[PDB]
Amino acid sequence: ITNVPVTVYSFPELEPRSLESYSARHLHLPLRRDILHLAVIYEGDSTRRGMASTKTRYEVHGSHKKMSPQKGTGNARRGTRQSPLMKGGGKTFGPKPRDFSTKLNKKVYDLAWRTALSYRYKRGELIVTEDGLDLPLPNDFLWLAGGGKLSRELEDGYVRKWVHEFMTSLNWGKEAGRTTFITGDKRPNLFTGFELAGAEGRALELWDVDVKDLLETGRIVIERSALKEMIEDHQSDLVTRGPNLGEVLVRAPR
Amino acid sequence: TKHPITGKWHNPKYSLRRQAELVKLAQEHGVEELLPFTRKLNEEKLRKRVELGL
Amino acid sequence: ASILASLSDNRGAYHKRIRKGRGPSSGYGKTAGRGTKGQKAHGHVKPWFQGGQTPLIVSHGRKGFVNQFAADMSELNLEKLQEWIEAGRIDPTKPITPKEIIKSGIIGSSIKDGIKLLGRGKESFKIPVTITVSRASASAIEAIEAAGGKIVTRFYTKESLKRLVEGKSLHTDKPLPVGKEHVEEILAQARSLKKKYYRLPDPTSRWDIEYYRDPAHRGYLSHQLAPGESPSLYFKVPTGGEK
RNA sequence: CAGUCGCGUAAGCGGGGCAUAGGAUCACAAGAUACAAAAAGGAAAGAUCUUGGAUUUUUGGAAAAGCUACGCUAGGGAUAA
RNA sequence: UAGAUGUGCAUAGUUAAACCGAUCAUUAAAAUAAUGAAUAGUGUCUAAAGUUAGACCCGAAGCCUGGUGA
RNA sequence: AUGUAUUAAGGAGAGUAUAACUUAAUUUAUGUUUAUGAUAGAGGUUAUCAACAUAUGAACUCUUAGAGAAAUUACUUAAUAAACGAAGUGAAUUGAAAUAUCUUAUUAACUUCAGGAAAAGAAAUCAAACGAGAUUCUAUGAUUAGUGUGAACGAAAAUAGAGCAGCCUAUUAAAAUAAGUAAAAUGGCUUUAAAGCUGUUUGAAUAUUGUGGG
Ligand SMILES: [K+]
Ligand SMILES: [K+]
Ligand SMILES: [K+]
Ligand SMILES: [K+]
Ligand SMILES: [K+]
Ligand SMILES: [Mg+2]
Ligand SMILES: [Mg+2]
Ligand SMILES: [Mg+2]
Ligand SMILES: [Mg+2]
Ligand SMILES: [Mg+2]
Ligand SMILES: [Mg+2]
Ligand SMILES: [Mg+2]
Ligand SMILES: [Mg+2]
Ligand SMILES: [Mg+2]
Ligand SMILES: [Mg+2]
Ligand SMILES: [Mg+2]
Ligand SMILES: [Mg+2]
Ligand SMILES: [Mg+2]
Ligand SMILES: [Mg+2]
Ligand SMILES: [Mg+2]
Ligand SMILES: [Mg+2]
Ligand SMILES: [Mg+2]
Ligand SMILES: [Mg+2]
Ligand SMILES: [Mg+2]
Ligand SMILES: [Mg+2]
Ligand SMILES: [Mg+2]
Repeated sequence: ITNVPVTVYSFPELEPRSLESYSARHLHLPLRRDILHLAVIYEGDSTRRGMASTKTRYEVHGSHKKMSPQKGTGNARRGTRQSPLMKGGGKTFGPKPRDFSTKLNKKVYDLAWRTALSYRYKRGELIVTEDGLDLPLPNDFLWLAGGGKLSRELEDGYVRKWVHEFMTSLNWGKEAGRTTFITGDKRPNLFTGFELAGAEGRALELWDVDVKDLLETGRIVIERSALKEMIEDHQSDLVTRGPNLGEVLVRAPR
Repeated sequence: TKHPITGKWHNPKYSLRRQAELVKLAQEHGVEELLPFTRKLNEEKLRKRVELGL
Repeated sequence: ASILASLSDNRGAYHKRIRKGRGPSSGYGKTAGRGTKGQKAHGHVKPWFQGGQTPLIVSHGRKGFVNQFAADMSELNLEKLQEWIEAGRIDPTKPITPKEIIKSGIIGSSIKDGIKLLGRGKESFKIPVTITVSRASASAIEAIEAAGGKIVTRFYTKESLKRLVEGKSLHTDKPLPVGKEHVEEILAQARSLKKKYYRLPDPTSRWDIEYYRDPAHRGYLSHQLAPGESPSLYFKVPTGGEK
């Protein structure tokens, strides 16, 4: 079928509440390892610093006088002291500060984004939820932490213990790969919870996600609004002239 | 403005470049009717062409 | 196992890297494919060098010149104009002007010095349209009118064609009038628009004026001529008779 | 092949010589061409075609004398003591 | 929300060049008389390359400028 | 190495609690918070078992008064490196497979002058019949136009980004609108023949009611 369903769950309980429909060219593309490779490698060339530097014979300190006479000493005739053949001479083809980034077509970079998003869809590792995707930390702890009764040492020691036991019950923790939470905005509970308990997963903002981040954990837990904005920003090859982008089949029973 | 005592033609207070920046800045706020006669006025530019032509 | 540890480009995309000066068995060992103690091994030869013999461009010379004043028209044919209309990418009911010819993609994504309508596929063109370009071939003018259409060749520049796409200039198929009996009506229009629009330039040189002054090209200045008058600003039609 | 001339009854022959021994470009100069003309009308200087002046004779085309036993450097040792 | 903006290459060939144009150029007028030229591009990566930069590496005698020393 | 921020004179000699710095070489006081901090004791040499913020005493000699063999003399509340900037003068190695024009190169270097920056700057500018609207920095435009026998050299318009600011009543005190000037001949520079710089000899005009430059 041209379109594929997407069940929207309530995050804490994971109850299917709504059903959305996307096109097969969004979450049902074939697995292209060559195109996923070009994209993941195109992102590594951009995050690289490329500031390494080395001094050539034309930058090494010292005078450019001739070391030994052209002939008469019997030793091999030598020129300046900054030659690579000397002890403290310069490296001829040494590293230099340059740009390692390469180019990747926007259409090819968008196809690689929807191919990594479909690789997770067919394997069941793409678990979309409703909005407000934050860890449901207990109310008592939030009341004490906000109040300031609890010290930092206890405030952090609890978040680590609760997030570990919450992810283990869901089979979502370190014992089962890990999970990545992708939300539109930064939520205190979520982003703070996965900062102290990082072995159980991580959290990211929609703008801080790459094609390499979708493929780096066991599962992807994304918000409904985040996904609709994630596939709508990487359909350049599709929107050229539309396809199902968030079409609702079953509405949430208010 | 020729000076009466010195008989010298004082250069205009606003140069031809600046006259074009006033006509272009006044036309953005609809205040082109208040500036004095200028060769850079959009109506003077057009009137001179239609009247005389190339 | 993991996906990121199982990705790679197709084998046909990878090619052998030749590192010279890294052993005899590599095949590029000592000499590094340079030979033995020549000028190509010790230094560098000037590319233009032929050993001393004079080149042919010095023995024959350079022929001709490069015209730096010729206009770079954007060629457009009728075989392609009909395809855009059948696809619904150009509305034939409305006037087809350079703004709508450049934004549709028929001539490409480059705005050049003009647009010329050519007559390739003039036999299967039967759509009545109202097109306006900078030039048109003799076979394209009668092919447009044979189907029941109208064509007009206006004068454009590279800058004026860009303002039409940007909306900074309104398109018009008529030249600016001349005389004191038109200021009241032309100045009236400018105020009503309530915007700073630029005007489309009119030809100034002799050749440019003459091209749009004859009905053979359907020039928009052809209405200034009399039936017996000639387009040329210098030559005149001699009179036939014995006297 | 087109153009248009000579000779010949005609067929036909004629794009120099029975054959084999006379160098370009650039610059410069004389004709034609009507191509472009740096705001525009002209022009200048350019472009195409034809042609001319060359021990351009180191004739694929530098305006060009020697000495060093005080010699220098990079090389080869085509044998040079 | 709506509209505009930001190099480039290709889409048409032809000639010295324009006009011209699926036709164009020489034929001093033109004309299937002759001769030539016509149809998938564009971006990216891997590799090998031409060009300009020290340019595969090491090595002169010398030349110029500013200083030093009786 | 790059980026961001801040700042805009540097060195040496000798002495001294050898983490502590100037013959006072470990000065003297304030305010706040102090384990819920900040990022109910012992301890003044068995020391500085307190951080932050704001004040504060002292700080020698030379470079650096004059002289001289700098760190001395003799006097006295004597005192300012380099790089960067503008102008002047101005090469050679190198390339052209030699070499004179050319290139190297408005380069290196030197000389003077000036500041935390300097220089430049609100069109006698560019454009082309439509219009743009000061200067500076970056890229594209551009192995382009063009120049040159060649080798090579090489713009501008425009576009994008960084910044944005206009004025003469200049936010620091200036014009009664510019004459030996514009320009011409000639010798050079720059360069495409224009514009621009210049020694010598000469030498204009007075605003779109069309005077003057391009
Ligand atoms: K090779
Ligand atoms: K060798
Ligand atoms: K030569
Ligand atoms: K050129
Ligand atoms: K001059
Ligand atoms: Mg040296
Ligand atoms: Mg080293
Ligand atoms: Mg790579
Ligand atoms: Mg191969
Ligand atoms: Mg081999
Ligand atoms: Mg080889
Ligand atoms: Mg060889
Ligand atoms: Mg020769
Ligand atoms: Mg002209
Ligand atoms: Mg001119
Ligand atoms: Mg020879
Ligand atoms: Mg021969
Ligand atoms: Mg032998
Ligand atoms: Mg073409
Ligand atoms: Mg002194
Ligand atoms: Mg003293
Ligand atoms: Mg530039
Ligand atoms: Mg004046
Ligand atoms: Mg002068
Ligand atoms: Mg002039
Ligand atoms: Mg002048």
